[PDB]
Amino acid sequence: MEFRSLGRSGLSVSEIVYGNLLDDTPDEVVLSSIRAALDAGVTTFDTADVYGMFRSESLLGRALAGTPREELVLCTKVGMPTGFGPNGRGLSRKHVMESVDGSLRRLRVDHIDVYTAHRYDPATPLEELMWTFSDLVRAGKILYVGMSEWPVERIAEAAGIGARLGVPVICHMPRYSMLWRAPEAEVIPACRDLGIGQICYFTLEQGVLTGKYAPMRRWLDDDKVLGRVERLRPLAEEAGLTTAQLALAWVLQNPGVSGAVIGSFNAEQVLANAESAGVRLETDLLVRIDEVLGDSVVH
Amino acid sequence: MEFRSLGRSGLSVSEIVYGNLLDDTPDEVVLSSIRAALDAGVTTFDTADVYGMFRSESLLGRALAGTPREELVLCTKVGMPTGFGPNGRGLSRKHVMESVDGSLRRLRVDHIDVYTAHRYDPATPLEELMWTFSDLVRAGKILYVGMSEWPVERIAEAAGIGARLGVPVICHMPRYSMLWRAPEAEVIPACRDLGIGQICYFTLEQGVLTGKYAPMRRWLDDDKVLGRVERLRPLAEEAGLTTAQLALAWVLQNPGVSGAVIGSFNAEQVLANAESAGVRLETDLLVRIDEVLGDSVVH
Amino acid sequence: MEFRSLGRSGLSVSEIVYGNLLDDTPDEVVLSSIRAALDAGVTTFDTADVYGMFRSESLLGRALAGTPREELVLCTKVGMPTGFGPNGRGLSRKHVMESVDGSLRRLRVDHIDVYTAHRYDPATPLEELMWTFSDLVRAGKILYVGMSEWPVERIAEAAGIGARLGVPVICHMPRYSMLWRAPEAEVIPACRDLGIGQICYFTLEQGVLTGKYAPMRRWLDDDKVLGRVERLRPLAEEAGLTTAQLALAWVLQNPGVSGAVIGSFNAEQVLANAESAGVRLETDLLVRIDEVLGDSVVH
Amino acid sequence: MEFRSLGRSGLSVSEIVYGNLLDDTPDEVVLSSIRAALDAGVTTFDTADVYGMFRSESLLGRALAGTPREELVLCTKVGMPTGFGPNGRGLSRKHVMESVDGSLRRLRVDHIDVYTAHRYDPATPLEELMWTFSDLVRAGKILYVGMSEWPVERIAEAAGIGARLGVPVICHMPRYSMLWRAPEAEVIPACRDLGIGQICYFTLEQGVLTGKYAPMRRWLDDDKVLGRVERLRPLAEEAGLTTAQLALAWVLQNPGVSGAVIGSFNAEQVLANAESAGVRLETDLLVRIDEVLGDSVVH
Ligand SMILES: NC(=O)c1ccc[n+]([C@@H]2O[C@H](COP(=O)([O-])OP(=O)(O)OC[C@H]3O[C@@H](n4cnc5c(N)ncnc54)[C@H](OP(=O)(O)O)[C@@H]3O)[C@@H](O)[C@H]2O)c1
Ligand SMILES: NC(=O)c1ccc[n+]([C@@H]2O[C@H](COP(=O)([O-])OP(=O)(O)OC[C@H]3O[C@@H](n4cnc5c(N)ncnc54)[C@H](OP(=O)(O)O)[C@@H]3O)[C@@H](O)[C@H]2O)c1
Ligand SMILES: NC(=O)c1ccc[n+]([C@@H]2O[C@H](COP(=O)([O-])OP(=O)(O)OC[C@H]3O[C@@H](n4cnc5c(N)ncnc54)[C@H](OP(=O)(O)O)[C@@H]3O)[C@@H](O)[C@H]2O)c1
Ligand SMILES: NC(=O)c1ccc[n+]([C@@H]2O[C@H](COP(=O)([O-])OP(=O)(O)OC[C@H]3O[C@@H](n4cnc5c(N)ncnc54)[C@H](OP(=O)(O)O)[C@@H]3O)[C@@H](O)[C@H]2O)c1
Repeated sequence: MEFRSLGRSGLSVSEIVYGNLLDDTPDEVVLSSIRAALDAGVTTFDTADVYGMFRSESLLGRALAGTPREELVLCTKVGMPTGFGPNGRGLSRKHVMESVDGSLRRLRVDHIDVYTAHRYDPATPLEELMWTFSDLVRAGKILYVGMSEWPVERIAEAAGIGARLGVPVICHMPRYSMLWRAPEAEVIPACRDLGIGQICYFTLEQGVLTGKYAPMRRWLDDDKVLGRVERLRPLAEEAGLTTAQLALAWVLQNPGVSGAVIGSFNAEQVLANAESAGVRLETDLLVRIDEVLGDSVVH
Repeated sequence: MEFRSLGRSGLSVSEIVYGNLLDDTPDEVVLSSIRAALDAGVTTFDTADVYGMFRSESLLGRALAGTPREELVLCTKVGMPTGFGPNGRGLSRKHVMESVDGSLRRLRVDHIDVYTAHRYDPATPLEELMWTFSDLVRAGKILYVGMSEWPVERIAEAAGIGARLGVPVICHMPRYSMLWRAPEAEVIPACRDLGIGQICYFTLEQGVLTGKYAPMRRWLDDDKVLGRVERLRPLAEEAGLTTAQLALAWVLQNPGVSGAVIGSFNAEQVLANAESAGVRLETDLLVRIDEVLGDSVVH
Repeated sequence: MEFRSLGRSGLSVSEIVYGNLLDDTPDEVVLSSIRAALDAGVTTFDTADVYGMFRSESLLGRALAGTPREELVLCTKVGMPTGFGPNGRGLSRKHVMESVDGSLRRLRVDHIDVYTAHRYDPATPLEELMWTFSDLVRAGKILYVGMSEWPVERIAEAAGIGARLGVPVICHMPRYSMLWRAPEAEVIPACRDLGIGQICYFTLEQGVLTGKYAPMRRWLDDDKVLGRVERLRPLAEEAGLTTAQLALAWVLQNPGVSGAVIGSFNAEQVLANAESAGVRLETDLLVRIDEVLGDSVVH
Repeated sequence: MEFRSLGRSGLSVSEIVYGNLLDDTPDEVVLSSIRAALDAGVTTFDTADVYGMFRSESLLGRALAGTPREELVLCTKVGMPTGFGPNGRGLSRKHVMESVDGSLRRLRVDHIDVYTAHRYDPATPLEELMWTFSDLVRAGKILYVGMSEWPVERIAEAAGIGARLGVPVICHMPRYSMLWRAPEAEVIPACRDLGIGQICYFTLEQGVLTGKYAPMRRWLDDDKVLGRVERLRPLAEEAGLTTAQLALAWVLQNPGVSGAVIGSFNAEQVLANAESAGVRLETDLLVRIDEVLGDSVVH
């Protein structure tokens, strides 16, 4: 496995991150997939309180039990509805304080490495949120703070308050892929200046960028993109890669990216996808990828 | 139930708040009244250490036992005499530190949502008080701070120190009703600028604004006000409301108000009064209320 | 009993403070003397780690066991040698951190009300000391900080750092009596500006100001002072006081004084001396005291 | 034993410090050597998490068990690899937070006196490191911070952040001896201005400065230096010292030095070497040492 700094911090994450979003997958298949990720040298695990409604955190806690704590980077989330009523969601001191001990118990740990504000909450002043994170860092319950689906101006505001209060703000989680490049415009450049690295989701666009679908619904209902993806296969085999490994390597060519999240409940896919870590793609190949995909790419 | 932001904060309170001030009401009637409040969708409960001398907090703790913590906003107080001698009252570091664990034990909770300085204490420097609140917020024993019966200049001073020390100052508890409008002059406008919402008491003026008394002693000894209140009954029925529901809706028309406190040991009154939540009153009706009440209104 | 503010703080102390410095006094006589102080309405108790080498703190803890915590102001000290070697004394983070839990255990309490730096330590930077006090205030182990036998410039420096770090600096303990008035020149005026009240020791000058000695060694070896003290007896009886009660009232006439410490292992003396609390002395009597004592007074 | 201030702090260290770096030395010989150090009046013990991989800390904890805590200054380290993967080393919040409880358990103590950043970590922002130390000082797990093998500009940066955050930065651990004087140029002068004292290692240059080797490999492969060391023997006996005692006294003549570390698993050497504490060397002898050693001295 290869490792990157998560923003300007002493924290190293694996370049491939395992995410266990949940649903009718048996527990036993979730557990053996996490085990496959460990066997592939994945250190860094992404989850959320809301995922399978607490089931995702509980299964990760069980699967990683026994792994020395220093070998794991545990990332989880707060912000999505996990209780009833208007205080059972969002980023208030109340919801965050009433969320963190549940996540620690289910993950079976003393501290969360990265704790991500899951969606910006316009009702919570960022002074309220960041002082709550300060209290949790002082208490040793979280080490580092992240954000997902935040306006760039709010990321900047949070990073500034964090620096003043000694709360490390080091992580942003965008949607990012060969097809979805919205974050290249403003998010990644801003994050890089602020000392924040990306941990990227939908990197395989839910299987569309594995080349598996011949002529999610957004691209599946388009035979043009599916045909253009099939034409990356020669480019991939040229580099001794699967289309999946090429799509994952492509994300990791961005120097603003710390890690690429993979989902999969197939042991063989996890091991194969993990081998994307460390792969340099030639300038020539990156120009030929943009040509093949053309106007199917979202900016 | 309808919900408002408590000042500029991520905290939502129910627009109707249940207060259990105590006395010879049997425990069983207190408990069934709190239960009626829960059944009406009341999330937000007001009490104090001093109320029935600890009995109010103990009965609320018992009645709310089993309710998921995230569904409740628990408000309690410190400042009134609860022990013997000059350190058994007021807002000193000593009295606050020696008060908070008693309130947590009696309420059966890890944290108080809103902890209200009950009456301004001229002997305690506000730097002493606010650093004590900072220590309790750091420790996770209180989330948010409120005040009751404070001069406006002291509210402003506390809000400023709070912002610097990361202590949310979000709540003020005035006397406010169709008849008592003293807080409209300075308190509510100042509080709104400072990001503080009102949780209002004596909203029914101890039953005078239910229309129940035909021709507390302040208005009961005046047949003029009692006659003028009886004349709100047609205005109320016009709107499909009881006089009680009209009085409660009237308070909630103020955008500086987060919640209106109801007291009642009658299940039917609690359920009926709770239905005031969310009711818009027409401009026409608000002009006709001021006409009927005329000079009985205190400004 | 009468009570004063301890400096600019919400803390009230009894005007008469019981000190239990120790030695061959049986435990049973120490315990019954503390009990006599409680019976006289004394709330405020002074001791030190070093006193009878931990025995003073242990006996006070035993005697006050069962008294509601809010009714007591416990004052103890750190700085004098209590262990072997150069880290077994002074005001270093190390010695203070290794001292406080011993004092809490022996006093049988969760927090010390007033914790006094016993003698200024030139080897400890005041930033080191005050940040250690900050950590103990945050932790809820001490409420308020005091000082004894400090240069005035160091009191000022400590008060400034305290205000910045949210550490209340409210108490100074000088030697002060009708005969010893050194603190009137600089200490009391400076302390009053800084919001610090005096808790005064040797107020009876070890029995010299009881009028008991007819014609400590400093004044005992002078028949002039002993004769002048005997001549305060008519002035005292004029005011319906013992010479002891007059000496204690005299200290309490200073508005910079919060409390006067009494030592005594005699129940009758404790009860009699406690009645000094609240006594106003006429301007006429204060001029006649200075005349009788004349040049025996130390300035 | 003689004692010095560790930088500008209230902490006193013994002028001779015992270091137990580990290997096939039986436990019983390590334990009896630490015991010999205690018998010689050594209070101050240096170790590291990494030393004999946790064995050094465990053996020190066992040997010092029963010694009153106030009589000991325990120094340990973090930064060297103690776990697998890139988060099992360095100075990140993660590695420091996951290291400190292990060191406390193995040393059998509530707090480490001096906790030394073992080698500067270019991947960890010093704001991240110093806020982690702040959290540990607030929590009472460490008292004072030190550094080893740091660039002088980073020492200065850390000392500045420490002063702002109330983290005492008082200790630097250089290689320093009669032969190795690199730290005289910049490190010691800078440290003295910043209020940091030296605790020095390789003071006997691994036995080369005992005079024991007649005509480590750096000097052992040079018969010139070994011959020049043998010629310090008359100078040493002139002063009633062994060559070992002269080498240790020489380091302690520097006023920027708080302590000199000795390693030895020989009880007789420990007791003899400890007697170097407090020895003044004449100006004449210090000029004759520089003459004998000449150009073998590294600046
Ligand atoms: N922060 C946020 O807002 C946020 C939101 C959503 C998700 N996330 C995180 O990001 C992750 C995204 O996971 P995702 O699965 O939705 O998106 P994805 O990683 O883009 O899609 C992975 C899917 O593609 C298919 N696939 C992968 N490798 C393959 C191979 N070698 N051969 C054939 N098929 C392959 C698999 O489905 P088949 O069963 O079809 O093979 C697999 O489940 C989540 O686990 C979660 O942790 C974060
Ligand atoms: N912060 C402060 O300084 C402060 C001070 C005081 C109180 N408070 C809080 O505010 C609350 C005020 O309670 P309160 O009862 O004194 O004042 P209130 O709410 O103005 O009066 C309520 C009373 O009016 C009567 N009533 C209500 N609805 C009725 C209906 N539909 N039909 C007939 N009668 C009805 C009931 O008494 P009957 O038995 O006559 O029906 C009831 O007890 C307290 O519980 C406390 O939590 C705060
Ligand atoms: N911060 C500091 O540096 C410091 C230093 C020293 C002490 N202190 C504190 O201050 C206190 C001073 O106590 P102290 O006893 O040394 O000084 P003191 O209070 O000036 O002397 C009291 C003594 O005078 C005698 N006495 C008192 N009332 C009497 C009466 N009505 N009739 C006859 N005799 C009477 C008693 O001794 P007989 O047995 O002769 O009657 C009694 O022990 C200590 O307990 C300690 O807590 C503080
Ligand atoms: N901060 C850092 O980076 C760092 C790095 C390394 C070490 N350190 C610390 O500093 C210490 C250095 O220890 P060290 O032993 O490597 O270096 P040292 O103290 O320069 O060497 C001591 C050695 O010299 C010999 N010796 C000492 N006194 C003697 C005498 N009177 N007669 C004969 N031989 C004598 C002994 O070995 P024989 O068996 O040959 O007699 C002894 O083991 C360590 O224990 C560690 O705690 C710190």
